Amino acid sequence: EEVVVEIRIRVQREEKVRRLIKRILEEVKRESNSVEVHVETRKRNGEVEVHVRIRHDDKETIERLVERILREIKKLDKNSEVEVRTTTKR
Repeated sequence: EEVVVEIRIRVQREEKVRRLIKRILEEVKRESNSVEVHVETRKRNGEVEVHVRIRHDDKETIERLVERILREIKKLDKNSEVEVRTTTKR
């Protein structure tokens, strides 16, 4: 069964969105080329939300990639608000 992870990142200022998306896509590239990733930016009332959806068959790969993404998010902005939603079939 496939694992789907959705990561929502609340960014303070829109100027930091480009580096954040670039860093996240770089970590996905370093993991494997079989990992499916989609990125979506949402702007409401001067605030930006970055939505990352990742699909993969191996839960070990998914959990390793998520933790590495969360560490890279924290290095770019210590006060980043992140919500992670993981969907699995059993």
